[PDB]
Amino acid sequence: KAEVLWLMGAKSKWLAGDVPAARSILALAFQANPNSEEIWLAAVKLESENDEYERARRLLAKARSSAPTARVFMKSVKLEWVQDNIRAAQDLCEEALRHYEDFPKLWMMKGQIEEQKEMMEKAREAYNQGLKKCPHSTPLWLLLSRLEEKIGQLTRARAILEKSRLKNPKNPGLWLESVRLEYRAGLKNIANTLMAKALQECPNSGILWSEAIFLEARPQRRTKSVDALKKCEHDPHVLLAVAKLFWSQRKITKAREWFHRTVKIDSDLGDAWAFFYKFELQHGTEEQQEEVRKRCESAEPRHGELWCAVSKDIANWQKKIGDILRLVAGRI
Amino acid sequence: PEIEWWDSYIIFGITNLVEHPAQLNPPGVYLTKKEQKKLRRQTRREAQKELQEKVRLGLMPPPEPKVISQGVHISVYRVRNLSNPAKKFKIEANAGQLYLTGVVVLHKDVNVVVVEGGPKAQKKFKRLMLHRIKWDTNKCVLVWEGTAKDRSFGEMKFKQCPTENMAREHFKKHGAEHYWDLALSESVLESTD
Amino acid sequence: DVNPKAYPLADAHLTKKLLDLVQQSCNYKQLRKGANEATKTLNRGISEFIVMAADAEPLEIILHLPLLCEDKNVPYVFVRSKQALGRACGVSRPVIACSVTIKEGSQLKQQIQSIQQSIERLLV
Amino acid sequence: QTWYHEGPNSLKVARLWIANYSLPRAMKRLEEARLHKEIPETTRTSQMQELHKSLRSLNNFCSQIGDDRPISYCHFSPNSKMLATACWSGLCKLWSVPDCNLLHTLRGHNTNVGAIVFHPKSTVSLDPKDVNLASCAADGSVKLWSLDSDEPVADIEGHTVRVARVMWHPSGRFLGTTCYDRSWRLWDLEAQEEILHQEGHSMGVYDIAFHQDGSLAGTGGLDAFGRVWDLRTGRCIMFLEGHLKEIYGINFSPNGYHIATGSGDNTCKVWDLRQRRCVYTIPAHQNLVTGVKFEPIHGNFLLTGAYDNTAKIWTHPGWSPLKTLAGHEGKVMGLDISSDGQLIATCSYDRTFKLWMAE
Repeated sequence: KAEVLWLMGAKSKWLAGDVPAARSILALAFQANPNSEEIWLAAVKLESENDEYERARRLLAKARSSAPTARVFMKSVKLEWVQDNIRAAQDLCEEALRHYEDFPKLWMMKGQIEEQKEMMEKAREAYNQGLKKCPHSTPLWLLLSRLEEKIGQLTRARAILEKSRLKNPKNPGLWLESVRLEYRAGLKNIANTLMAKALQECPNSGILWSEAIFLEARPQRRTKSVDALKKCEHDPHVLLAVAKLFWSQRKITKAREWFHRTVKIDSDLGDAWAFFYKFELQHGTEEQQEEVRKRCESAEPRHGELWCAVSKDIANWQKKIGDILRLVAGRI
Repeated sequence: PEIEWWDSYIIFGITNLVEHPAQLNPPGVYLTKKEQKKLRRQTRREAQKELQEKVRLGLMPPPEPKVISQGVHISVYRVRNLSNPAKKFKIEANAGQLYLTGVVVLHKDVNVVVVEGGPKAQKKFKRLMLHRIKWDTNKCVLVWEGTAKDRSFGEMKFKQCPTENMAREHFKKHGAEHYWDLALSESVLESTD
Repeated sequence: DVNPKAYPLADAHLTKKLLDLVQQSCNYKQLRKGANEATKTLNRGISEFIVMAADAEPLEIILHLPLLCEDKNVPYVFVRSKQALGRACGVSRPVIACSVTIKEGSQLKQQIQSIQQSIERLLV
Repeated sequence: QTWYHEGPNSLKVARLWIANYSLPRAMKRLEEARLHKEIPETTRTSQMQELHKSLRSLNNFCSQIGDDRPISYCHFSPNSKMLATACWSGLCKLWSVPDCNLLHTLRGHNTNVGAIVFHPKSTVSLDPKDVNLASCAADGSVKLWSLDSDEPVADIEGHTVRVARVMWHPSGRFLGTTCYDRSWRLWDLEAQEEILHQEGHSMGVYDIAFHQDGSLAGTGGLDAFGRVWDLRTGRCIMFLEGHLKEIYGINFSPNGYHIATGSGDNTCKVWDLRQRRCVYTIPAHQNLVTGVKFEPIHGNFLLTGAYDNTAKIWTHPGWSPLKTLAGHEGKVMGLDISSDGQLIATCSYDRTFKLWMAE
């Protein structure tokens, strides 16, 4: 009645090191297909982990033969854009768009490739259409706002962010984006006012409190950190902010303790691991760095504000965890 | 038309005079614990003294040993369907109990409720209508909330109207058709999306 | 008559409501007395609204509070007499500024919201 | 008790000037309206439908941080290429439209600024270094400004308490003012001295509006009662009532028929001057209506803004909910429509002003 047992067995086999056994099980399940399209996705992932990316392409062709949801078209466009001209990827994206409008990830990928190529106005149009049809997609709003700001015309970006906040409303991501949009300009007091409003209407938001802690002056940070701990305790973002604050004050032992707490609370956050690694290499022995590396490689994280900023750029998409961690740690 | 009554009036009544016409007017502290104690003490002491002096003068024997005016708040909601009898009874009972005048007009997909009274009653009724009643697409929204100089109906009355013109003319009879106009137009725009 | 700079000045009816609500807040342990403590509440973001007296002798000693309230998005009003505000606050001395703070699940929420809405209409 | 009082003869000569400036404009207006109203019906229906669709297709942009303090008023210059904004600080600013670039910030006010209004011929027939703008403050003070000074020019000292609003007479020779002495004054520019001090309101006056042809003047006070004075002879001709709370906005229509008022009871009243009767009452917003603005020369829709965080555009006549302009995070303190009718501006308590345009 469900492939939950099959998925559990596949995960257990992958955790046992047996490559041939898991590969044969996946191939047999895909051939018999006593499950959903997840068989094709597992085959593609294994082929990527198989001898070479040629196996991944073969698995993609096999899935296309099996014809899973339009996300297969997204994967095909991604593979084309990895190493090819924009023509094939654009054609695949257009075919998927004709097939389906939402998922919005198709519009996101289309716009990102459009920026990747010569001009940006078409990317703006793609984002506009995607937002007009989805329409409740925070990532699409963020992409459009960042595109508009990068060109210039800060006023239009502010208007777009205001409309996005109105439409939802009351989600911490758009509030944080607006605060950062005001901050990047020469307007710090306006950013503080927007921070006050966002914390008024989103009190228990970890990321908003994390931003607020460091939006303060040096002597006004301990009380803000205490307030953030009181409101949203056990939140990985606030614990990471506290660890960063302790590290910034040279209290390295407490910083290490709070980094340990942050990793033990949530292991699926990429930013915490990178910050811990940089703190360890700046303070501590080399076996500490290696131990951090091993703990991070034991559990693969995601959902990072800047960790997903590298794990999504098409240049290093297929790179693995250790190099991604080094890349993220080297950008601060 | 060819001339407005003011322009007709002028064409001469002009001279250096400034008018001042027809003036028309528009339409406690708490006690502290110490003070409380002091007041009680003084009162009881005075009572005891007066009773003692009453005894000393023979009037009593010696004691024996012990052995919307000035403005009415109006609110206007609209509901998708309101044909349920229990909810209609709830609305009517609460409106009458809170002394809320007004009317309910049922229609195809637009059932408009107009209530009038005081601020506290209005808040209680709004809380009842938006939070206490469980409508489940059958939704309830607040069309308008303001104030007027005086009341415009007498009491709740569940009028029934299947034709928009009938509802509009019924509302106009009192002089409050703008509520129906706004609710109806908002309903059309809601339906067009 | 009082001072042009105490712009959002309440009237007698709203003054009575405000003082009664301040007394209730004091009874419920949701009140802070003094300009310094009002400033602290505004900085900590735990203030519902701020009430100030319009008869402060220099009156520039509490004019930072309107700016702080605008920055932190909090309503504020001016009353006429600091003696009355101090009496409503629960002390015998005059009080020129007080703040009603936020308590989770308190029974004064509806009155506080009504007073906030009433205050926000005075800025015209 | 219509107790009169003889004033100066300068007032009489100014009244005659107003009369002979206004009468031909009125006759031209009636002739133009009569000529226009007798065109085929289908064309009018189609053009009005297209206008309604365009209004429905309105989008916001250039949301600009006007200052560090709330923005209290915004006005469009003639030719609709500059926007003058007042702030609760002592600063007034001029921005280029539609790029919204700051031009020669003005200084001189010490208290909260109220309204700032361009001269009727500021950017068409007036040299920049002449009187172009007029502004008033929370304390009794009114200052005139030019376009190349950043400092004021000859002021007016006839007021001792808060001045609510200032407006230019359509001719441009006279400037109106409303004070909290329960009165409103008329200041002559050529003579350069106050010529009329009208007192007819129970409490302080808030808003003033001038008829297009320069004949009448509408006044809305904090007593929920409005007046329609005749500048030719004073002698308030229409006392309009029906609001229970203070009136904060008043605006004549391009046609001499309609007046619109907004008050604290969350309603917008449309009165007909040719019937001396309130003709409609719109339940516009869920808070006090700060300002009501009829459309420019055509005058085919009404714009309202209230202390809720939205403005609204309604059909006229018919008064149907054409559009709602949301986005502001604070109270809408003022709004204006470009003289060409293709741009709308709204300031806010949120320290920003936004521009709405048909996409």
